[PDB]
Amino acid sequence: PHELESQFILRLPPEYASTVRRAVQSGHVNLKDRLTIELHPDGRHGIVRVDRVPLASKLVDLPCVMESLKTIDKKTFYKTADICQMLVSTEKKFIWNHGITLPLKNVRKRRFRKTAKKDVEKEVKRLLSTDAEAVSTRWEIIAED
Amino acid sequence: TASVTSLNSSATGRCLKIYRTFRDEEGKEYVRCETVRKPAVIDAYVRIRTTKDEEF
Repeated sequence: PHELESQFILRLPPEYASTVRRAVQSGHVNLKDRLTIELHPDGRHGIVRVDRVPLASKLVDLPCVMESLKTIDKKTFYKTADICQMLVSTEKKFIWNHGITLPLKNVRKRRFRKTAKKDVEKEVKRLLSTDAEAVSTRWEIIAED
Repeated sequence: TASVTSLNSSATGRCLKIYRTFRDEEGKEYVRCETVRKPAVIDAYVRIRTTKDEEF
């Protein structure tokens, strides 16, 4: 079978980004030994090791949706993957408010319509489970107390 | 955060409190009163009951 490739964006500190960029544009397999990216079983934490120097990483959710588009003639572009995550290196904390481009900054706060979001259904399912495992349930919409 | 209108705990300004009766190991009958102050949680559970009340 075929499994859709999973592309994400890696953000590095600027000096380490310059060393990684120089090693990528060089093209040797020396870069393969130098740059590493550990992923922890939290799923939202990691180490990226540049030249064997550990950096602390967080995998965050991006507010917009990006799409990688490949081309052979620079006139027709074929969509290859959807990017929604970034492993910035240096829950609410794992959500990034800004977008990658310069015009998109504070997009989630300002350029996004506040569609109501409810996560919340899981808590309701847990409440239903505590209900079904009980015997007698008493409920009242309340006031200030 | 960008200034936005802050909604009250629902139109009624009413929280939801649930009393649960359960039996502990050996012999016991403890009762647990749990209060939900979040409308997001309130709205879903009440809709589920009102629906299950029509199924009954």
